[PDB]
Amino acid sequence: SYNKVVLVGRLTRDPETRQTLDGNLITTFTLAVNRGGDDVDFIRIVAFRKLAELAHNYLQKGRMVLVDGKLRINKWKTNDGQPRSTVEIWADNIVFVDSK
Amino acid sequence: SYNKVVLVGRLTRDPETRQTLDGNLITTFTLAVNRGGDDVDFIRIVAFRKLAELAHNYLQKGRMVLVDGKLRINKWKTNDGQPRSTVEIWADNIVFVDSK
Amino acid sequence: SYNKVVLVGRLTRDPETRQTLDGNLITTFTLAVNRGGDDVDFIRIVAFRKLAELAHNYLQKGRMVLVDGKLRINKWKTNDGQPRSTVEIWADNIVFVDSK
Amino acid sequence: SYNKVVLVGRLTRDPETRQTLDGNLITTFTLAVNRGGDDVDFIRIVAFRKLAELAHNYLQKGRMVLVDGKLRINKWKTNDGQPRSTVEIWADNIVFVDSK
Repeated sequence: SYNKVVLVGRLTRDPETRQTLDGNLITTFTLAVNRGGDDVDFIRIVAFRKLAELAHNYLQKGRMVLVDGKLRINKWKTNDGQPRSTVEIWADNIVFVDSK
Repeated sequence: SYNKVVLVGRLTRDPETRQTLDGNLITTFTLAVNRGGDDVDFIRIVAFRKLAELAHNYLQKGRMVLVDGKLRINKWKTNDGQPRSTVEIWADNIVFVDSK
Repeated sequence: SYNKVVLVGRLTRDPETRQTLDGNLITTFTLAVNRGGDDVDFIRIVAFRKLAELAHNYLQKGRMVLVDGKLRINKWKTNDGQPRSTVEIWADNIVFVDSK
Repeated sequence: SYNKVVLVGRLTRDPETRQTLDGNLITTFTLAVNRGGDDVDFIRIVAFRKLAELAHNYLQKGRMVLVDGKLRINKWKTNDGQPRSTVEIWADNIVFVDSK
């Protein structure tokens, strides 16, 4: 199989960084990706290990950035059995495209 | 902004083709994309116009195929207000990789 | 087959736009793409029709830009028969990533 | 900067594997990538370390394969000063798309 996603958009918020209790670092943030048009997809990005550290250190709300990684579909069933699932890019790389 | 997805996986089912009542053709199907490992993401693909016709004509359950397109997050609120959303690739191209 | 290239780098020069004598517009320019490190690949980009008009109108030396397109290997033999060939990306899209 | 290439085509020959005298493994091979049409680009692929071992072990002339990596422009001047350069994809991944 093969799975590759490339995105350029703006962070909607500061990245949120936590250490899940196994001792690994996770950073998430959300990219506003216009369809250009007024329509927008807001896509959750997830960074791990060193790439999480980087995102924490250098990304802020409003920053334009390139992310490549893989599409991951996070599935779960409710108590009642109704299916819910979340979409995430697991970042392989984060590239700055402006200066600040 | 920029939005590009490349996938290779197998159709889990025959593609479903309907003409939404505006007179446009839509074909959907679902790609099993392993993470290779036993874990798998099942990703809905959506084709439109000529690419819908192609998918209808030449794709069948189990076929390996490459799709490129764009990640689209289909959002909606329930009667009760609880947020639900669906993930879809709007295909730009479909490429055969085997013979059959 | 499948052929897709994504690049982000800076124009080394203003784009050069000519109408080849068949009545089609061609714009070329060269992207400095670091390997980041001090090493750099300088890659010729070629735009056609409306995308040539765009490149002409909005790109200038030093501008950061994203290009996707296809790798094309332009081959030729000299008078003496020695093989020469050139590499080019035929752009499908050009995306601004900064403001100016 | 950012540099990503995705290709699907057939090997024109068996891969050639040598250990350059520094103790690293290099495998090369050439992908026939149609433009589909009768026109074709033949693109040199270069694999290193474990990915070189893989290419050696599992790729053969005529095999369909997906490669992602980065465009590298290998430059050199002749004794006489005339510029020559070669194009290569440095593979990040090699993915089988058929069974054999």
